[PDB]
Amino acid sequence: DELVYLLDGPGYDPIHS
Amino acid sequence: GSVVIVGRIILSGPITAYSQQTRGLLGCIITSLTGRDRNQVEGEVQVVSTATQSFLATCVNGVCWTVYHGAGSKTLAGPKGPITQMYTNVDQDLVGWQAPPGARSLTPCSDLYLVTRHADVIPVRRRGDSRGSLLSPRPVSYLKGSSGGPLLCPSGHAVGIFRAAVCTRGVAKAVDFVPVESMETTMR
Ligand SMILES: [Cl-]
Ligand SMILES: [Cl-]
Repeated sequence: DELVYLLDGPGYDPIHS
Repeated sequence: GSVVIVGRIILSGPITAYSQQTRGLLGCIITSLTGRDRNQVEGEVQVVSTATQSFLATCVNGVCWTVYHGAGSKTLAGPKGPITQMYTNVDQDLVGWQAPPGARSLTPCSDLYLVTRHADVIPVRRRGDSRGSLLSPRPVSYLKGSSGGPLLCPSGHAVGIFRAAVCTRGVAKAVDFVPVESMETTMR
């Protein structure tokens, strides 16, 4: 198993590539 | 830089929620540097961001609570300038600021409901003090950005704030949270 933290990139809707 | 409110989740029979954006990327960066946030606040759950990361904050008894691994020691941008953390409990992964005026506080509380960043309400089964299992497993990507989100009881009272997911092969099975009790232990 794996213990994951759930932060996203900055801003309301974070940008991904 | 400060933590900045960039949106909110407004909660409702059964528990419903919807999200509303309030700030854009640039205003987020600038407000982070000034600590001055003049926007009206609403709802029980704030979408928050620094310049590098975003996550959730939950208002419970006039305190806006979130995860230490998201907020660290930072101020919250406010109408009179940056707001110092009222509580900073590193071992519990918990911090709190005095709730901004317009925020709607939840009150403290075994089928629970997790409110995610996208304002979905998902059923959780409490499995001890600080762990719950997902009754319907979902990809962990579905929970991205939800740290600091609320776990609710069926009447919509607060049971804790969401901290981490336990995962197997990209599928979230269990949630790890900070109990509302630990907020009370912290508060004294
Ligand atoms: Cl700063
Ligand atoms: Cl803005």
